[PDB]
Amino acid sequence: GCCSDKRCAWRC
Repeated sequence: GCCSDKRCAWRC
């Protein structure tokens, strides 16, 4: 979802 893992990263 809102990931730290860099390419599902919408960055919360």
